[PDB]
Amino acid sequence: HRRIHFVGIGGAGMCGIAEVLLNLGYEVSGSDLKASAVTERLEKFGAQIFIGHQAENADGADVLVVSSAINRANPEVASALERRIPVVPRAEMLAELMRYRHGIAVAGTHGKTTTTSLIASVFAAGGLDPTFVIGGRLNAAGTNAQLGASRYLVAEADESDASFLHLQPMVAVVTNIDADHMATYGGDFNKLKKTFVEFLHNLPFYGLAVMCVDDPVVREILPQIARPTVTYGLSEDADVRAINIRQEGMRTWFTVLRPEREPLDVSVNMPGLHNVLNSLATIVIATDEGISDEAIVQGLSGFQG
Amino acid sequence: HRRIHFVGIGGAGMCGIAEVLLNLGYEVSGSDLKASAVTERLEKFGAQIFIGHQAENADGADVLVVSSAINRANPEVASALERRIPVVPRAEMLAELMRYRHGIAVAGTHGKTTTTSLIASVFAAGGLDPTFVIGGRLNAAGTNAQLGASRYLVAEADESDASFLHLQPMVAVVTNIDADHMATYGGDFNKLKKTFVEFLHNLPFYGLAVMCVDDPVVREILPQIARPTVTYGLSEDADVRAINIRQEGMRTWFTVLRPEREPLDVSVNMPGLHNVLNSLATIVIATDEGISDEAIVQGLSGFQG
Ligand SMILES: Cc1sc2nc(CSc3ncccc3C(=O)O)nc(N)c2c1C
Ligand SMILES: Cc1sc2nc(CSc3ncccc3C(=O)O)nc(N)c2c1C
Ligand SMILES: Cc1sc2nc(CSc3ncccc3C(=O)O)nc(N)c2c1C
Ligand SMILES: Cc1sc2nc(CSc3ncccc3C(=O)O)nc(N)c2c1C
Ligand SMILES: [Cl-]
Ligand SMILES: [Cl-]
Repeated sequence: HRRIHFVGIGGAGMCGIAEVLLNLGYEVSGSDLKASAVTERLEKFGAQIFIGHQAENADGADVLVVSSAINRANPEVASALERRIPVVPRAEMLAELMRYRHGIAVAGTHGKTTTTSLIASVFAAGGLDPTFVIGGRLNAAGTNAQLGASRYLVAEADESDASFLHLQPMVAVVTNIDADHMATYGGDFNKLKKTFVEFLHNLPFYGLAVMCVDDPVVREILPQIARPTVTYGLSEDADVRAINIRQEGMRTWFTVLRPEREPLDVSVNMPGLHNVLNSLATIVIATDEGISDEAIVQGLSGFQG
Repeated sequence: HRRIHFVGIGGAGMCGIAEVLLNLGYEVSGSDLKASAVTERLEKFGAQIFIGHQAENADGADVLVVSSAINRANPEVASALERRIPVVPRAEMLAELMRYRHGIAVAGTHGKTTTTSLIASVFAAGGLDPTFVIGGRLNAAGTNAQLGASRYLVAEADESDASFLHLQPMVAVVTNIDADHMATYGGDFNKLKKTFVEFLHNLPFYGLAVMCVDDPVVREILPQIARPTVTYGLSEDADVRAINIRQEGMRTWFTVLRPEREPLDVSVNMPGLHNVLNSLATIVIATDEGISDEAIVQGLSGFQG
């Protein structure tokens, strides 16, 4: 049994992580400069809150989590370093949460956010109230529970993030592989691709890689993935395809083909083939997890944007 | 629920992996060219054994495991590739086993084997009958159970192995970091060191890094490990130290100092300060796991070599 201490626990990227760790049964302390509604919610849920930073606050902690809005001069951080308490950046603790849950990592250079929201919206329609991560922030749409209560944790996987390769998902999506973040990889696009292969191999052999074969780069690395995979796209050779794409208003309709299933007519309130692809990835994941066709349709058509 | 198929299941590096997966509840099939006692033991334990390689054997498998003693021309492998069944090398399935167990990964360029044996010998003295991996082979000293029955899985972590960075231990040792395998890292010793840092960061924040600070390279990367660590060595600043090293026969005696513990007198039937260091790493791990001083002494003094 361990105690995590958050430096700046009221920060908006930190509060959610604290509430999940409370939900997992850890002792959670935290320091902030201003008491707020957030720090009182955390206290109502079991967290020990301190106001103002002073080295005593870090006493007893087995780990420190520090935002990027903290200085090494901060007394608690300095005390932790002197006592050899490990100090972990906000983003790494966030990625670790996936080890305690059925993690669905949504990777890809673009469309991570929309695909994560669509997944959460479908799972919610199937009664699963999943916790999901968008832009470093934990949410659970209309949850009446603590963050993390669901079995399911759906998260953006950013290839530019230091923790990209420390995610431990059960399921991983790759929407596409662009060159926006070659900088993170010494400016070499081929090293960027090798990183997506390494990421998909953090999947266990019972896991699932959901791959957009409409991206030539994804199709290129596909033979390297020694994990169960399901492909999607408009490509006639994808496992899960969209056909008869049509419009009635700002609502896109299409028909999804799935192996050993009857064609399903869906609609999403979003334009452009890239959001059809984001729907297809969601349909692939929701179908693997066993969610009904009715919840898939309701989840997709309800999402606003 | 999944079925794993082993190509060459009688192979000595493969049989142990098959028996662990049986113990974890998976369906396990396997093909070999000769029936042997090994293949009958696997069948007694639940495995479907086929003799001679033919594509039908791979039917129904959700994954294939293939040794290095197989050809891509092998019909089962070829059938799996055509049907898109993932094909996994023996060494990767072996590293995955650690995800199902309380994994203790023994890394370091030298002394992995002796330290793994010492750990297993101490845990056995404490009644834990651990499964352990030496040279790619699963053992459980005098077990009366299937491989994998123990909660504990103790394994060598070879920095030259492709799966080094896909181990998911609860505890990791690093005995030392030499330059024997720079070849694996493009011949750059500094890239070799960065790999040990990345490896230790596959530890969860509740895990433990057991680090030999008598190696200057280990001491160099220590400030980079944002995980709980315990250090060992003769260095006067190590957490767990050996002192009053003495001899009576081919048996080395010494006294172990531990934080907030009384000094413990141990002995090991092995010469040289490097096997004192291997004992210290074992004592660190056995002390973390809560094993009694009596089992530690009995485990260490009983080990032969
Ligand atoms: C700002 C935006 S929106 C957007 N949407 C797409 C969609 S690509 C695509 N769509 C559908 C089917 C196949 C493919 C493919 O060729 O793989 N691509 C982009 N590059 C962008 C950018 C730069
Ligand atoms: C197969 C597919 S789908 C797809 N969708 C996008 C979307 S890009 C984008 N979207 C939304 C907002 C901004 C941007 C941007 O570019 O700033 N990009 C791609 N490269 C692909 C590929 C290869
Ligand atoms: C064939 C062998 S046996 C052996 N044993 C040691 C031991 S090193 C050592 N021992 C004790 C305390 C500190 C240290 C240290 O200086 O970290 N080092 C080696 N290089 C070898 C080789 C090449
Ligand atoms: C702190 C320590 S302990 C230690 N122990 C060894 C052992 S090397 C070795 N052992 C056994 C058999 C062969 C060999 C070999 O070298 O072939 N090497 C080291 N570099 C260290 C360090 C830096
Ligand atoms: Cl640190
Ligand atoms: Cl493969």
